[PDB]
Amino acid sequence: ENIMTLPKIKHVRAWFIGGATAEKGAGGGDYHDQGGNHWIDDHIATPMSKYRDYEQSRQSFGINVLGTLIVEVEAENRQTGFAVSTAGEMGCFIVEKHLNRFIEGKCVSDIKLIHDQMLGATMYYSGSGGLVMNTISCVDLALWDLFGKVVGLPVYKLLGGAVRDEIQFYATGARPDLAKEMGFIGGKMPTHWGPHDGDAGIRKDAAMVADMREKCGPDFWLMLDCWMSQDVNYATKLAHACAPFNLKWIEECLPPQQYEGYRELKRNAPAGMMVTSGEHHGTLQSFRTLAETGIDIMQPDVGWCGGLTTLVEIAALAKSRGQLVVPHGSSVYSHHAVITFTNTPFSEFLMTSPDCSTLRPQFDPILLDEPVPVNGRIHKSVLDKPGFGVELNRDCHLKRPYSHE
Amino acid sequence: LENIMTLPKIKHVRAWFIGGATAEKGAGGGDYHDQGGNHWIDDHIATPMSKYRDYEQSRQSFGINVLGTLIVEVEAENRQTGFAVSTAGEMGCFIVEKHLNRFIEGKCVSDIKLIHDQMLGATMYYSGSGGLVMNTISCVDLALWDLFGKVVGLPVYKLLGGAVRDEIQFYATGARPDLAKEMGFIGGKMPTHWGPHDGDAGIRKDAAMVADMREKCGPDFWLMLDCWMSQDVNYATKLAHACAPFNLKWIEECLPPQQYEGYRELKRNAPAGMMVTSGEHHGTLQSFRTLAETGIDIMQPDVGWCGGLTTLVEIAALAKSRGQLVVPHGSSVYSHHAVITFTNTPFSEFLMTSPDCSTLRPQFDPILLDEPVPVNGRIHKSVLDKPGFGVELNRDCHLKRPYSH
Amino acid sequence: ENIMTLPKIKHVRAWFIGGATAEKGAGGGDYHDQGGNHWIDDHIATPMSKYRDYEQSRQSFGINVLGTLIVEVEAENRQTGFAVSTAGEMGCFIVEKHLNRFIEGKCVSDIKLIHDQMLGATMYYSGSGGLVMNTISCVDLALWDLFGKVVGLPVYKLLGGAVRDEIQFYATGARPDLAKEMGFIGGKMPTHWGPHDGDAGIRKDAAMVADMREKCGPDFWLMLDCWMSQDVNYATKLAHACAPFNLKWIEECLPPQQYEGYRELKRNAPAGMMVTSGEHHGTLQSFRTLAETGIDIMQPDVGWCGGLTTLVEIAALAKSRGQLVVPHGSSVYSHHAVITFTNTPFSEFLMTSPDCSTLRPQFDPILLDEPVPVNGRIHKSVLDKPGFGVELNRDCHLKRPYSHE
Amino acid sequence: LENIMTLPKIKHVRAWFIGGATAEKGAGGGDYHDQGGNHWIDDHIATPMSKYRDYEQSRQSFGINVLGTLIVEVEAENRQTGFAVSTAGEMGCFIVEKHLNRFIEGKCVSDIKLIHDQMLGATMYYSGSGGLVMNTISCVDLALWDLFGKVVGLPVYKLLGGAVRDEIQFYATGARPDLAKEMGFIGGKMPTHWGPHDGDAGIRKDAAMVADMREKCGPDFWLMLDCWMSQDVNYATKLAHACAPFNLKWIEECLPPQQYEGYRELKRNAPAGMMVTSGEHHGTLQSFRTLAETGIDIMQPDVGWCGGLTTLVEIAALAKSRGQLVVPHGSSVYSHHAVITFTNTPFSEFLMTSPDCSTLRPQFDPILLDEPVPVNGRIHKSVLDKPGFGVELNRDCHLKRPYSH
Ligand code: NA
Ligand code: NA
Ligand code: NA
Ligand code: NA
Repeated sequence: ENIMTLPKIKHVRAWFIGGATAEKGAGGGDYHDQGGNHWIDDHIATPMSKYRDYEQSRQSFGINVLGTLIVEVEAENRQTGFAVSTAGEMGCFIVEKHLNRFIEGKCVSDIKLIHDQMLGATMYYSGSGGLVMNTISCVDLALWDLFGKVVGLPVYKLLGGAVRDEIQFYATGARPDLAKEMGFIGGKMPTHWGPHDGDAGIRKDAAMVADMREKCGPDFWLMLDCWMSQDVNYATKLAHACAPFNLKWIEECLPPQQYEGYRELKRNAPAGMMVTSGEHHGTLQSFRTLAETGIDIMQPDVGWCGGLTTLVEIAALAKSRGQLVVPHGSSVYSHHAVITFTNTPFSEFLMTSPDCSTLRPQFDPILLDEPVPVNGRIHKSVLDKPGFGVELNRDCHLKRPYSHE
Repeated sequence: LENIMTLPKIKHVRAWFIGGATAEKGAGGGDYHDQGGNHWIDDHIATPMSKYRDYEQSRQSFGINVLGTLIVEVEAENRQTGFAVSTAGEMGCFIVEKHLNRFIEGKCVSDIKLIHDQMLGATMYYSGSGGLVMNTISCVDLALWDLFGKVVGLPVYKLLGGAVRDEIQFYATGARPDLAKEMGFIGGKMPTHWGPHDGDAGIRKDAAMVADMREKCGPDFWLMLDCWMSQDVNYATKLAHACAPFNLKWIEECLPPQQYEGYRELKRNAPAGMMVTSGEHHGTLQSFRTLAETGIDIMQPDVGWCGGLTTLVEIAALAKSRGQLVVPHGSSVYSHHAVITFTNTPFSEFLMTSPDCSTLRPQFDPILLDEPVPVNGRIHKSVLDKPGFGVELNRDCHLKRPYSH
Repeated sequence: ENIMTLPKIKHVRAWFIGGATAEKGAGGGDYHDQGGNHWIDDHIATPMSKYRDYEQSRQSFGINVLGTLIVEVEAENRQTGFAVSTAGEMGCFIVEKHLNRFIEGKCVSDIKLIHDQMLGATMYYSGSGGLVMNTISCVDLALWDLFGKVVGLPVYKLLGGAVRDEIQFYATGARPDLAKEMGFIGGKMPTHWGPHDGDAGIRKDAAMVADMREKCGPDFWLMLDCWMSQDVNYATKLAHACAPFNLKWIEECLPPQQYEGYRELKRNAPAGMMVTSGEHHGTLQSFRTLAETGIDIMQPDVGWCGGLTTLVEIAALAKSRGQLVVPHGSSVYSHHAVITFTNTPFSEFLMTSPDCSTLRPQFDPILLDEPVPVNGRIHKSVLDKPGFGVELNRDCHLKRPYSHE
Repeated sequence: LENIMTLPKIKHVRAWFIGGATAEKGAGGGDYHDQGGNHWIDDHIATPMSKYRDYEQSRQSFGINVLGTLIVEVEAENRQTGFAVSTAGEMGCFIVEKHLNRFIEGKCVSDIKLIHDQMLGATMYYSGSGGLVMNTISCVDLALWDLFGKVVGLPVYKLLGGAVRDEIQFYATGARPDLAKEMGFIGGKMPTHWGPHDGDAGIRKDAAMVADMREKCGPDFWLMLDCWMSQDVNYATKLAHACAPFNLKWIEECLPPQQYEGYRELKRNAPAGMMVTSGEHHGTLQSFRTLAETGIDIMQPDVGWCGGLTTLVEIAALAKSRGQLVVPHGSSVYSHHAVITFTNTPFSEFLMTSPDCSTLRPQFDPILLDEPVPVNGRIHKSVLDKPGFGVELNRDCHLKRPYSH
């Protein structure tokens, strides 16, 4: 009846790769930090694509300026845990100059305490989400990684265990037809035109969906991701133009503050067609507001909504409402969470392959031993390693802009 | 890097009872109301039955003690066991040994959430969403957390992401708040003795009773009323307003648990700043969503009644999403290892098992060996620093095994 | 002007047949306590069918563990009444160890008093429905049976008389086409696939409906029973996929706690198509909540919602709203009620025949002289016997696990 | 087993009146307001007409006594009769003898609900849902229950499922509550004498009048105000708040019965814990649904006005479903045999037919032979233990038969 003995945390450190102060196209934790000729930068509709200079490329307006934050927590026994997110150099500042004070000297089991202190202390400048929240998440995930690594358990077991033997995935990218051949259950395509394109824009994105429906058959799901680029009327028209092809859902039509627009969009959705959002929302209380709009599925990003600790709360909010939660695809950081969620029957795999024809690891190259779906699935046994089961690729050129103590 | 801890499968589940109608009455243990003569807990307490002359003086008389204590023990293949107790007794053993065993045996000790979902899904046709069948499910869920914490060598509070406070502070429930202040509790909750059929006299008596404790206890020590489902909206509103001058902090469970619409109206009519609370008899996370939506200030599930620790953690996230507190019905260690991790449970309940509320008789006395009690109305996290829920089963109690399999 | 003299109740006794502690497939009061090769166990969608081990058979997850409760009340003149429900051995415990105290020594006319005492006294563990409520119902029905048997009147006459000369039935089972040939007005089929089956599942259950529509013509009703197995989005899609075949209603799509989901499902239903539920709800106050969701028809089970005394209140709640009530089919216990309800224009007959080709009595074999519809109807004259007009088949092997006094 | 009681058919229905504009004024009986000179019931009572100088002092002056008493008697083929009385007189006999007879004659004595539905369906084009035609229907429905109880040899209260209390306690309605306390009543309800046209003086007078009775009656004896449809929301709110300091329990019928929206607002503006009640002039169960939905605390149908005992039992279930009380307008035995069976009617009304409220003159004096009166503000169930509604018709009264058929 002798309790396992636990170390205190000795050090936290932060590095970054890519972003505006290192090397363009570093990939890793910042999905959009890619090179030339990538589907993910191919005329994707956004709040800026209405501007001729920023229509063809999201990189051009700066989708890639942040790069990847890496947070590593070191216990007094020299065991480490870490995690990666989008924030880069500014995230380093926050961790090294502010948050380190709540982290260092706590018990490795003090995760929810540190998470609470981190939210309480940054509330005056975090704005609910975005950069600061991504940084908090990255710290939360490192803490879980360390705690599992010290205990010798996968995070999914610390959470109360898998509720299914494998995760099934849909794939996000320009090639649902190729994804069907790889064994995925569905494909989510980006929209390429926006409100300023009017009926032509609706015609083109609907024709894209109609084409893939013909290529993929009736049972493979199709979805559109709209990345905050629309307004209520354009989204309504687009959803109705795609209804004949059984589009499963239409995602992130509006900027995240537009809760009232989401409520109106869901009311106007075609019967049976779901409306989703959440990947840019942050904090449990924001997801309360989002859920009450009546959207079918919230899609938090673990690396952005506040971390694993927040994600688990969001899952319970959804469950309380008899609804699914389907987190954005965040490799192992989402895998260990969703395989324990009875109300996450499937998950997302984002194509980082430039032409969506191969299975590049999602956070390539920053994670060593990073799993990829095989036949559209990741077996729970693949996740049976301590923490989130990966190691940091120290061959990437990690920059340390700040230090402390 | 490291290979995981190897975890055993679950080999056996077994169920026993003590007390209740088919054994020795007054056993105590998991059923708080399985007590002897002259207990404050049976002293003319207002109930849905107290309108009847024959059932007015005693709750025991209408049968509040018929069920007794259910004990569930789960045994891993490596011979380690975990256990828990709740109110369900003999019928509880039937549900465990003849139904739920099929979902428990042969699973991993980490498959807690999986088993939980299977128990809810398989009993949905007979569970009524709360009460006896839910108590049984809850008791199994707690046994599983116990066993898992014991196999791992960690207190459940650490597997949940750790304490967010170094100790738990307690208010005390029973007839002597004046005395509880002397034992160091932060407040005291009294039962009501009169009901709607007692009219204005009932209100005057119970309010007088509170006026007296404010006087004896000073202005800062909390006073509350527990109404055990015994009122209607009008009577409850009259009471709350009659008690407002004494700064009564909350008024608890005025209505039967189905009366959601009535709680909404009661909350709307409550004196400014006085809380209306409920939840001890609710079960299932979805019932708690409907509860939370009535606008009541505090939900109060019993961990061993609401569905288990797995459900309690969900109810906590639901309340936290709404910016509200969650304050479980005092369930000894089963609550302690939870509430110590909840940012939104700033205090907890100790329910007086002492006949005259003068002593710190343990919450689940005599069934739990080494059961912590509030030391100066506080319980420090070090006390909780033992594997699982940190207690042992008292096998000197006369455990009966009505069923096997 | 000399009033009929009435006996007091002398004894109540409880037996069970079937369930986990007697013989598999006992049938009788537990509809699902059947053998192998039965339509009613044929890949029926449920909250558990998402689990590969519990997909093909409801028996496999334990739909049949309870078996049949029999409650017999004996008056001091030695006249008996009785009734049957689903609860078995645990129901015996409740009746023999708890409820007997409110029952024994009352007047045979004291039905609503005993019913109130039974609800008031079990409120702390009944959870609103399910097992405990089924047991209360069984006692309520026995009391009505005895009272009518003593007076020498059918229950339907004690209630204020028939409002129609016969009851017309739809049939529930896998063969609406066979039911049409037997003279029923409609057939309600179970769904076989659930949310985890996606578009394929919708395609298959809709094709089942389309096939029967072709076989049965336009005026014979078709309905689907979904037995708590869906979520809002899947139910919406299924209802719209069946609208072209004029599906009359879609029943029990959601678990009974999901009132808010019912409200959203009814809003999204195809024009003219009804959404129904209620067979797993218990207590008058639960049916208030259910009615206010806007569902078209509540479908209480007399043996489960609290008894005849509660059923009659539910009928009035429906009537107050200008709506029908259509109780689940519970043989004579529903017949004597619904033939007096102006707002129950038709009733349900459940096929206990394994292949739905013959008219086995619904509670076969526990009831002697149990009527069956002839040409889809039961003439009121068939019900013109005292109480509920049947006798207990004492040749079944009734077990008495408990006794008292 | 047993052959049923053989029941006769209904052979004749016959209708008589006394009192009212076409006979001897001041007859009393079923019409409570058919009284002589100097009655408290006609003493400057506030009404919708009292704003007019000519109709201010007397209700008799505007014609509250024009209708008189309707008597319906139903005769079975075995020569047994049952009867009831209500307010409708001569026009009432026209409706019975020239319309409703066709639904009554030739039915079974048990066909109560059937006849009831037929009477509502057939008069829907001229009934206005309350008032005169509803009174007539109600009187027939009561005659049928009477006749049935008499043929069977049971009090109606036993056919309804029996008493849920051994006696009925009563508050008294009239000008001398101080005196009613002395007769043992649990409270007293006073009429208002002034109306909106009297402004602040009106309020001061009626409030003063209540301040005086609190003083004379002590704090525990209930005080209430009846406003007989005579106010508007603003005047009613001013009154309630002027009476709050005297713990006035409820304020009754402030508004004409159509003003549902106004009752909703009045209830919203009422002092905390003070009830707002209504319903005496409502008719049809659907009107009561709309009433209940305004949020008023207590609905108060008159049994002989609201549609009959059949409707009253429905209104009771509606209130009970909402967790609320139902307290009929005192209708002597017609209410007593109902309310004694309603869990949600914990007290009843005795309306003073005594000119100066000093004596226990019977409610329907002189038309009912052996009419019970509260013995010490209570009426025991043994008093009710006679067949049907337990009274006889006073044929010494000068019964007129305006119509036959
Ligand atoms: Na997205
Ligand atoms: Na409580
Ligand atoms: Na059903
Ligand atoms: Na009145």
